[PDB]
Amino acid sequence: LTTVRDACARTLENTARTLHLGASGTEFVAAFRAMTDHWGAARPHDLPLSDVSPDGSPVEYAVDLGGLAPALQFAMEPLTAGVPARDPLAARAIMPLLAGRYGADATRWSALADRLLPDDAHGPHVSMYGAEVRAGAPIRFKAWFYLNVTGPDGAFNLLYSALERMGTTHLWPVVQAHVHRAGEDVPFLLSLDLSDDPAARVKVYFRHFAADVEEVAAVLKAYPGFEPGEVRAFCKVMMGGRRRFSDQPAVTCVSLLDAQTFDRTAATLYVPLWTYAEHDGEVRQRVHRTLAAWPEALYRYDSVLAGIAHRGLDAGTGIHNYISWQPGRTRPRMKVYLSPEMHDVTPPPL
Repeated sequence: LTTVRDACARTLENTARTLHLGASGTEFVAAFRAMTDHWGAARPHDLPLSDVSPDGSPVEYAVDLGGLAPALQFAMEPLTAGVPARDPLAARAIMPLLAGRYGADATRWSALADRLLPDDAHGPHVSMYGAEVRAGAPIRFKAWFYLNVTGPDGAFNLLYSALERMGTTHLWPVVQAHVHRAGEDVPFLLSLDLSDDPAARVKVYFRHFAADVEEVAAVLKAYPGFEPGEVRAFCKVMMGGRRRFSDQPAVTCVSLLDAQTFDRTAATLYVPLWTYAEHDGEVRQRVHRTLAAWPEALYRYDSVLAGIAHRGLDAGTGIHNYISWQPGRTRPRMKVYLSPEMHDVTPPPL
């Protein structure tokens, strides 16, 4: 009888406690509640299926795999029981809430929302929001917009128009340079850090459809730190030795300003995990291989996973959604993105 908003808040709270986030964790859970209060008393079966997780869960949890002071993050979808996910009302309410209660910056959001959050979106989803926190640091909020709201062939037009509205068309060459597999490398999400602070970024997510690992390693080789050998190795290990993204595509995220400057790293590679393995136990084995040099990162990973999984890992896939890879100062930064399997049900035998 537990509601979605309470179930997710409890999972987030337990994960925060596992990561020893302290007071920062408590305030983070309160921000999650602020953002998901509007889900009402809905149970899982009352909400529309969400785009946040491939299994339709309306929340996804992500944790840093390495480093002291791990970050914890969530993404969610504004949703209302009985209302299609593409309806923009819930998403339009999140920004004034974050601006008013947390001092989030709405100026870039407001410049984009009229066109990217329209009343009659073409695609099935129109908005996600998220937050992240580390112990002792302020919570950072973000929004994702869909580049398909005017149909499939409008993503580049919509993206260029968004940069124009934000006064950053000087960033467009970053997008063009990331354009290798024309037609196959496609921007499909735009994210905004909802801060004014100097670190806030606009990011573009690209899909690499029908690519093998070497080709993906070429798109990324242009970004500092993306050593093709290390990138290929990460993909091959996390895909169980597969050399090509057969069905589910590779995804990259490009921080436009950081790709144009020098001091910050500007791209992130996302490897999908639920279709290239027999079950989440095999995915876990690949993470342990990948993190073998850091037994503490693995203990942390296992602790977070155990608090989010509620069935045996070997039963199938659906808990691990993605693992991401970014170059770091001394070591790569990896994150794991996990689903609560909100909608799964197991009836008794007939």
